[PDB]
Amino acid sequence: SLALSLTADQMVSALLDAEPPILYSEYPFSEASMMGLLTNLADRELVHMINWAKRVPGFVDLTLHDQVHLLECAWLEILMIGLVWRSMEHPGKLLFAPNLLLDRNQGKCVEGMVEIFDMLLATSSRFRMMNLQGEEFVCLKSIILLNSGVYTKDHIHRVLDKITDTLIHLMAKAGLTLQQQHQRLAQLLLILSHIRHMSNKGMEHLYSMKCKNVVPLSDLLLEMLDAHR
Amino acid sequence: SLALSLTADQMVSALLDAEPPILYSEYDPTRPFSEASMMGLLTNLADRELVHMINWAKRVPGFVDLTLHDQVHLLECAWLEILMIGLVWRSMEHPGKLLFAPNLLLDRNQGKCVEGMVEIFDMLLATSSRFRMMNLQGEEFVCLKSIILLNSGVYTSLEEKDHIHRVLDKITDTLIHLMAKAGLTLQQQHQRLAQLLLILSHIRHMSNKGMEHLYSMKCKNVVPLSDLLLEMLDAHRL
Amino acid sequence: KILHRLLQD
Amino acid sequence: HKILHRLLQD
Repeated sequence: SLALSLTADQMVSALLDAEPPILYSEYPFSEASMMGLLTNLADRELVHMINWAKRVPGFVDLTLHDQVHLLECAWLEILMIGLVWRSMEHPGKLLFAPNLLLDRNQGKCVEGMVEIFDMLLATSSRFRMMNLQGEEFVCLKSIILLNSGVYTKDHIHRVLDKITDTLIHLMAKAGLTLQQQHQRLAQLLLILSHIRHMSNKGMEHLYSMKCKNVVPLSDLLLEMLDAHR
Repeated sequence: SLALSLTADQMVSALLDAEPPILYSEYDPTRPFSEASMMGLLTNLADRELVHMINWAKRVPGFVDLTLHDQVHLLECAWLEILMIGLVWRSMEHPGKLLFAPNLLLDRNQGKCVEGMVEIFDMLLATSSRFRMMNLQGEEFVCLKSIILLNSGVYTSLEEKDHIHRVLDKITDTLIHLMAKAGLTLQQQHQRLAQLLLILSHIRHMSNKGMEHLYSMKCKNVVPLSDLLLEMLDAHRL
Repeated sequence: KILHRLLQD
Repeated sequence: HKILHRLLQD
């Protein structure tokens, strides 16, 4: 596999270059219209995520079915960590799109969304107080893609070790002590447990919106949702 | 605060000394299985383990320094995770089977006796095989279990989350100290540490799914669930 | 609250 | 049948 022969700097450059673009939403808010804007946004982001996944080193080396499984398990996690990343410099708000920035009061427009909203805000505030770097973020997002669907595999684990090497290589590059390196490595990966929790809460919420038949869901978004039931 | 002054060996010693016992189920190998009876055996076991987990949590370094409402919250969010990592730990040397109790060893075909179980069962088996391939140590296990208690609810005026993050850092220092003590190189230490904490992401996933299954069993009102188990389950529905 | 009670002991 | 199959081959 070509990914294992990459250096740490080559790994950072490969992940930064594959970053998907930031998309816009359609140019006050009900529950049905706010849900439509977000599912429309998520549907267009999924097309770019799949092409981002192809460019994560080591992901092409898996079979087609293994790629489908890793994306099916992790797509909402990847959307969520992308949302909390670009919401960092907006404390107390969620930057879904540059023309779609929401606060907690907007979360109460749709039921059952208050809890997930506050969880996303908390994760974003956590990243802000940790001064998460873009090089660290792209490593964390790739880890989610390869890890979340790994049980549910030896090559994936070798690539996961390679990304851990890259995370440590970035922290020692920023001057952190040996002790600060593994402490920061632990803090970052413990966030991934909560991103998983938020994704599972968000998946149940999307299912109820499918069952309430309130908003039109795309066939692709429905197939990703269907893979979790 | 004594927790932030503990050395790595003192941290390991306190966590090992606080371990709860391994309880037995009420399983009778001559009574025939009904999906409701197997559920009753597993929920009876989980209920009795919860009493020991509460007193084990009191003996985790730093946990007492939190307010009573913070302790309640952390246990409410993490109890099934801690039960699960304890299950897969004692099932390590039993490949393809789950040791719920020393007298309750289930394999795959007996999990399908209860509906929706197969997927949770398989993920528990995969987590146990992963621990067995990594040769997870008891000192690493007790560190991981304490991390789940302190971390699983640290998000969902009182900046006591700051004190929790200090205790979590001490446990990370303890994990690294163990791996260096085992001869691992510096690169091997960071990798194994990452490998261990990534498992916790899947234990959260298993707990989220296992909570949905438990709640469905409550609504079907076929298996007696203890009042403590209801309130712990009620804490995730809300 | 049972958990609160047992924790309080 | 899986749209995700198509997008991973395009």
